[PDB]
Amino acid sequence: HNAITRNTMFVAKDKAPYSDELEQPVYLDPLARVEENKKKLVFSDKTIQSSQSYV
Amino acid sequence: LAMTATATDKIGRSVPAPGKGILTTAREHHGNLKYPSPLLNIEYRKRQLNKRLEQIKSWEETELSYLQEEAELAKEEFGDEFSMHEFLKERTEEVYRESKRQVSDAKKQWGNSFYKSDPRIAPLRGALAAFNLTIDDIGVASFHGTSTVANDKNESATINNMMKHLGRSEGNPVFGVFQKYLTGHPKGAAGAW
Amino acid sequence: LNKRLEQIKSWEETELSYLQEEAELAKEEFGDEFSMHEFLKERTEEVYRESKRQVSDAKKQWGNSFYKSDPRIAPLRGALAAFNLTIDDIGVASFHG
Amino acid sequence: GDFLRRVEERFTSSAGTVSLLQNFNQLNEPEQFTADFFEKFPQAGKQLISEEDCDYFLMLAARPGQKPVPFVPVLDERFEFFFKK
Repeated sequence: HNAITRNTMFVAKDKAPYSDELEQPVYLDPLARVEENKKKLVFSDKTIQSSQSYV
Repeated sequence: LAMTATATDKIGRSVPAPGKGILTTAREHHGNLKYPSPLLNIEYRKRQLNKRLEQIKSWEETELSYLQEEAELAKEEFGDEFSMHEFLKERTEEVYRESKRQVSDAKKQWGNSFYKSDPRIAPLRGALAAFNLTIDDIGVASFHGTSTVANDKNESATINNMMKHLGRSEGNPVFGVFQKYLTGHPKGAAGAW
Repeated sequence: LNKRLEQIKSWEETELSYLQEEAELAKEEFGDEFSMHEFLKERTEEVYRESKRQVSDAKKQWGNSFYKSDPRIAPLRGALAAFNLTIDDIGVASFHG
Repeated sequence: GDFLRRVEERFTSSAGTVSLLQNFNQLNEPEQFTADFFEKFPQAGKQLISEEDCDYFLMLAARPGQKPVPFVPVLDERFEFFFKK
């Protein structure tokens, strides 16, 4: 309903979930996945090669 | 052909500009190396595979024993005529296939594709490890090598960063061969040459 | 399928029993320090995955893709028969038309 | 009442039905009226507020000549006008 009235259905992404410092450490991790902050879904540093994602 | 892959890079506004999405053929989890993984060892999977196949040939010789009583239990009450000789011929060979698919599924679980649910094994670590090969045995990398400023450092940084992550010995480079000097870039036909 | 999964949960509970003697057999002789508590934590959950892939391979052998080596089952007979469906249940065919 | 005039208008279809709310003086005892109203619309109690009926609600709360509304519905450009006022 919000999109059909305000012409904003296609929200073109300008940023990837990873940063340029974190595009490659995500690629080498089969388990590192996106957390949410500031109502945006981006990657972080503490989710990469974590000791808590293999239990 | 042990491995094959394709990969899409990252959000951008430049289509001819390359990226590094294929660096995730070497993705694996290194958060805890205190325990070596049991499943990379070739003799671990062999004794897991042997105890499975003897569980299968026991499954096969047991189900032929069930097939004898099953003739008078479910086939003599199916027709007024007794044709019970071909019924054993149809189902002894039907056990032989459904025992044979279990042999091929047991070997694919322990020799071919044992790494497909393990995050601690890369796709490219575990493709080679089916053949008891290490990462130190990829010797050549035929680069895409298309003579541009952007490609030959992106292709070089991708092979460097996947061989860094998989544990090459320091001082074992792969030899880059660069065929497009000779054949040119046949844009669609490139990967076949 | 039931006689296979009880053969798997027997395989799982047996291999945890092998994991107890395997600590002093192959891990105490690996380092001068004794960190043997995390070694069981690494490999009890590693048994849990390699038991879980055997459950998914047993179900795919007997529910999902049981027809893939049988010539007496069509690809379209055996795709529907995974869901206990007959050929009489394809109701519509959207033709290319 | 002028909000409930949108709720009958939203959840009825192609009909021209007479209203359950003929006169605003029916709202002088609402708790027995609102229940009898929302048994005619069981689907209103499960569908969320539409966005067309959401900015309508904000247009009712800031209408001229009204008593200012006893709550704040949005954090927007108009917050102090909703707040201190």
